[PDB]
Amino acid sequence: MVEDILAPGLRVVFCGINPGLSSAGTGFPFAHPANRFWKVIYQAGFTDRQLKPQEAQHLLDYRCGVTKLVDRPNEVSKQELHAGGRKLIEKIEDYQPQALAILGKQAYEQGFSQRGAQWGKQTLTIGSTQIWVLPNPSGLSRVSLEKLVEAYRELDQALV
Amino acid sequence: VEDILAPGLRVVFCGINPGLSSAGTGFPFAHPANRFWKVIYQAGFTDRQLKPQEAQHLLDYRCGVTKLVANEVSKQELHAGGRKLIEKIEDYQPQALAILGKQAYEQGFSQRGAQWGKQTLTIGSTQIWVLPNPSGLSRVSLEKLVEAYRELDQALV
DNA sequence: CGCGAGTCGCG
DNA sequence: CGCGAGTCGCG
Repeated sequence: MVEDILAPGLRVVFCGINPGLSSAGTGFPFAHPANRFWKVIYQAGFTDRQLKPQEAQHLLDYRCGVTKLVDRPNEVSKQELHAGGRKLIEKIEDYQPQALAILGKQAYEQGFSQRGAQWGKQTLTIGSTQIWVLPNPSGLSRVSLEKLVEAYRELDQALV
Repeated sequence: VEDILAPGLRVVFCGINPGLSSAGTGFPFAHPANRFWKVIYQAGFTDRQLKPQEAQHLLDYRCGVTKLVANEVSKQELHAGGRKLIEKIEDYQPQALAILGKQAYEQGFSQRGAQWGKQTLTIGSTQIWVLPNPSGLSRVSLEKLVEAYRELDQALV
């Protein structure tokens, strides 16, 4: 499983769903060649160039962090979503960055026991950290690149 | 993920690179988003949609599974795989070999400008067919997939 | 990872 | 004018 990339004073902590898809089977988050995370954050303006999975630690230099809401074991059901939410919230309470972005609607709905959640900014918070639900970048996410960039861009803008 | 081969097979489905969880359980086409099982059922090679765990059962339908080869590949690697592959097909020499990928066949078999469908090249008596990969990452629509496999199934009568 | 694309750059 | 190119971007 991939290691967290967290610290204090972060502007955003990007939270992935499952601990992997090989976008973790290299030790680097979002390493599967078909994952648009890196491209999206560059284009959304969180970074100045498209980092490479190998350069994941460099995210800190942009005051960005990466984590996942599940940590052990294809499927991925409520069982593990709520449990992960718990460990997750603790981490966010620890480093409490400006915003947490969950890369998945239904995953946030589950992991955080919310329902009928809509894309974007949530009202719920973890201490002062804001909670944002953004569409996952995976190549298996039928979301178009444009909708993706537009969604992340908004978060980036909002944090000014 | 281990081969599922034997003699007298009608078709040996050849995947490309079981990297995207397809072999993440030891089973073939194991990722929940892969349409292999659904496509072969709907194309008529089997009578029900098998589950990855039931892969060995393919033999009961005179079908076999194999592959060409830490997330992507190399030209050397594909030609190399073609070689080991052809040997296997020469061994069990089934009725037809279906390569699940255009560019993969073009490479692994050093062909170029290949079009979908039946190829003229053969391995002994085995026919060679290039069909669109079923992965959930393959932008091919389910219908085009079913129609493509169906043709192979029909042709083998 | 596998797919489409062949219009575009060149002598 | 005809020819060759398929790597490149995308979900």
